[PDB]
Amino acid sequence: KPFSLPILTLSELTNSRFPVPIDSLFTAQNNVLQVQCQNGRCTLDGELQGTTQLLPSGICAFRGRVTAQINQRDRWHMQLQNLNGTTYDPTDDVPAPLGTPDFKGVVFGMVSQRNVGNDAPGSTRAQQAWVSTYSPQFVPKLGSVNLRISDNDDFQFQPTKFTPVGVNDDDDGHPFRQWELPNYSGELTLNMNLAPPVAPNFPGEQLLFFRSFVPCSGGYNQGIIDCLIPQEWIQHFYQESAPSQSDVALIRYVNPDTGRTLFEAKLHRSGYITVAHSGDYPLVVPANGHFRFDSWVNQFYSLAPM
Amino acid sequence: PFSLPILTLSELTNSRFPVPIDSLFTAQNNVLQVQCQNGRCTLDGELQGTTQLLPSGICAFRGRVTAQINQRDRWHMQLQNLNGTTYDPTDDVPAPLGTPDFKGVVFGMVSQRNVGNDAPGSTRAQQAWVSTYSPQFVPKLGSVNLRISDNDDFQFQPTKFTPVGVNDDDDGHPFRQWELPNYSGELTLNMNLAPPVAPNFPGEQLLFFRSFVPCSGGYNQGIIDCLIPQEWIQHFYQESAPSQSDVALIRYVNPDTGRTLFEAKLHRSGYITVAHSGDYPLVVPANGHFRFDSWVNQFYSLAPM
Repeated sequence: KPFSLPILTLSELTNSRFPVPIDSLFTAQNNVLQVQCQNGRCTLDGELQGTTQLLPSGICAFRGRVTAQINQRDRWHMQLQNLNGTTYDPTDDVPAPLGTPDFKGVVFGMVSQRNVGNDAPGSTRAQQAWVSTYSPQFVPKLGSVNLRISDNDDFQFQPTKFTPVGVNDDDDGHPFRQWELPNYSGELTLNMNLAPPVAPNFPGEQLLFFRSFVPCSGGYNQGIIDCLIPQEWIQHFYQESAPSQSDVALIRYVNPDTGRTLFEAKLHRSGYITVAHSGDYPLVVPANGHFRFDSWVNQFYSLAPM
Repeated sequence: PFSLPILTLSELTNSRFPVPIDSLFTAQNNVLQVQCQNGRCTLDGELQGTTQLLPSGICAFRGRVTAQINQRDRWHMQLQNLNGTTYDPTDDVPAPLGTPDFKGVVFGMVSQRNVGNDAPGSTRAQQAWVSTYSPQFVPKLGSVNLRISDNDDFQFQPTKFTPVGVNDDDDGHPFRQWELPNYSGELTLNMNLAPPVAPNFPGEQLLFFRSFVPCSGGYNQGIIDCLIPQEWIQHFYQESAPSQSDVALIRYVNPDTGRTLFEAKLHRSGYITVAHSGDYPLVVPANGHFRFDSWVNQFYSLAPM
């Protein structure tokens, strides 16, 4: 079963860590700080890892029921279900329900409700809401998160969905940090079942990211969210489940009109890309360009500089 | 060879609104025409109507807010293509790709990020609504007007609309999923439309992939039905497998037990028919999915569903 990539331009790709299109490619200087995102994690033979699930509309979304309120800024207690509406099992071998945000910050969007049972069944409402992943009530692994909402008088103990729109720094200092994992079980607890950290370990190699500039709700944050591989690749590997023949798939970024290769990169078995380059660099590439699978190589392959 | 992706209903996205599929539904043939413009794709991978590839593009807008008017639909948004490129109104499409294909109100959020001289990089976001009944809803001409919640915190800057749900308007403009809006002005016909779809065989009805999308008040069920899910569209676009006949016979299978539950006709132009009479929400096991069986033709006689 031969390995392959979907043929898609950057504007035809979705960020696997936030539900927006990809804007550009970026390679980052290797620093001390570790890359360990939990969404957008998938092996080349199609094993989803961390909190990764298949739907763009599941990324940083929540589903469940609002069951209580507390006298705290994170006021409304949302008891979570899996995004498909099935019962969430906290003893499952995942860091958190699939789709949970994998960064520290505030996700802003909207909550919507639709009543079931005895109390005005079928009645609906929606409003602006925020989820702080710094909150001591952000404990999705245990089965709940607390919401901040704009109108505390129009919100009921009913089935609720959170739809994400963007991110921001909190307004009491706590900054948006895309590479800092939240505490999925709250303060004084350690995360479990994590997709492993990723780093280049070949001299002169750096990670290559698919970058999006997501919306923000005030101030000057650039909204940068970088993912290892786009959601469409994850979807493709899941379908194909092609066995991986070595630790590294050599891939070429090609211009399909002119037919030429623009640069090459290493796509590692565990689902991330490295290139031979030194320094932060937003890539300058033609809009019609896309990656294509060349061959199976190994860790020691020496990339042409990019 | 032609094929379908292997995905359960909870692993599929509605091609007409960016939410998961909840269920399958077959509808009684009525007089009203089914002619949706999102979620349109041939089996050999030709996207039609206002269809584009990204779930996050469905019912989204991108552009620049350039003026306001003393009307309920106050803020004039000049549209770009969803990738940020310049929208060309003379292109052979009904409207910019991703434009909503129903009459009603789409609610969600607008967000801005300044460029140029005036506080570049400054951002803001809030609740907003797009009425597709509005006389200022003219996406084919290159603009729509937005209703927003805070008229004092909104600038003439690059803007994105992110949809969350739908609703009936007030004052007698209901949410009608099968009524196309006027993509240009009142009194102008829509152009370059994906064609109407209907069963042509006696005893056959359309089969839909159904979602119950969020609503922002009242009792509307939020029903949005699509012909084929977004993942199938994405798959046909990739494969571009030449279609060998007008109809692909597909079987809904339970992969655990291995048995076929029913069969259906997947037509070349990208819609499904089944042999059934009456509105019926299907009750099928959660692990079920369609699989391609063979190329047949229009005259194939389906086993009753």
